[PDB]
Amino acid sequence: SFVEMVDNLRGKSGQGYYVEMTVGSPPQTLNILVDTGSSNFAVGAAPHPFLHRYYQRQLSSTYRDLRKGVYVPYTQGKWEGELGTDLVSIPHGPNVTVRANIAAITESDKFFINGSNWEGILGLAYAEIARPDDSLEPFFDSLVKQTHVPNLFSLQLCGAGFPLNQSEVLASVGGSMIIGGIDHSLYTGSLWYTPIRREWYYEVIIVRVEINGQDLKMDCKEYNYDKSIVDSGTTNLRLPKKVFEAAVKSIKAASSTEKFPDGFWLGEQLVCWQAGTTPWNIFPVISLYLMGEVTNQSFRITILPQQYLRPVEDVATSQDDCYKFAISQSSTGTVMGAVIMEGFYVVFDRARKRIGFAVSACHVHDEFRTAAVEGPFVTLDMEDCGYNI
Amino acid sequence: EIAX
Repeated sequence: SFVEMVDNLRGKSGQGYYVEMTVGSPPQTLNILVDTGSSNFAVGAAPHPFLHRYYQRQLSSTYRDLRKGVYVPYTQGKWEGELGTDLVSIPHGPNVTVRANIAAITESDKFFINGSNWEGILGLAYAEIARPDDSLEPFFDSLVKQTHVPNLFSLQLCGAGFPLNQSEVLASVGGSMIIGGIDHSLYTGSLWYTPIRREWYYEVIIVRVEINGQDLKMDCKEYNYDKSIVDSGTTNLRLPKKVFEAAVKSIKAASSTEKFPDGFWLGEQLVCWQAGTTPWNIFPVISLYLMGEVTNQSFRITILPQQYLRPVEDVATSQDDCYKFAISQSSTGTVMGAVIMEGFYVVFDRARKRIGFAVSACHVHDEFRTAAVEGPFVTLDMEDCGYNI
Repeated sequence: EIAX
């Protein structure tokens, strides 16, 4: 049942978590990135240096065609291709097969990643943000319409933290995507849900931020200007320009004893410490409060620095441990990326227009602190925190 | 690193 979907994702925050799927009759196996930050199902359909395989449209008995092109632009990366449909399957997912819209990517810039080990992308967000337009039923919509698979999914993403190599991205277990349900063995404590403000991105509303127990005291709108989303396909936690400066100040200050290249805080440069020397305790926790399910009720998730200091391999290719700053600046709203998701079991309860958080079974723990999901809290005028035009 |  759901056991068979446990551990069905591979990858890392920096390059994406992917799932295995087949497409076409006869079936063609492909690794697909799992993206809650977009709407389109797309796959390589023509050679590319970073692609170890691709979708041959002309070998599927079942490939239909729409003779309609598509362009999809992301914050970074973009692709162009031809629209058709085909039968699709998830070996380590539910036992069903659906005919779903599929973009065959013909041309692309900055979208496929060197030795990422995926060749496609699965946009799980809602039709409203699908290209060329909504009419284009995203995959999950198809799956729910054509089958008895319930309308929700869960994502438990894990980051292993000794920089992962390409022979380790195959070997590592990055996580689990439970289709059509919640697997209770994969989290502890209880689930806290925040409503999905609107069904396009999975867009939530942040009502308070604290760093090591201190409120930034900003007007909430600032936290959700012009939106906050949950995006498995974005690596970093991306804050809007004011919130970002505020958080960086607080974090610099808290970590004053030590010195970092000015490009460190822009997430351009690494920092390294003697292996197992890194002074985690001088980096603060960050608590995000989310709108709850009941009037004047909030809850919070606490992010450890282990998450916002992402690991990567040395400039000398030496043992001592290195990291990139996984908090970055946004001109297009708050994005709770994979680093933020890594700690948690996240339920995308599309059916009840909500998203739940609980501490993940996976989450790595620093000695004296622990990631948490706690409530209830009281918070007034939460609707005022949503940004409108 | 990846970025919608």
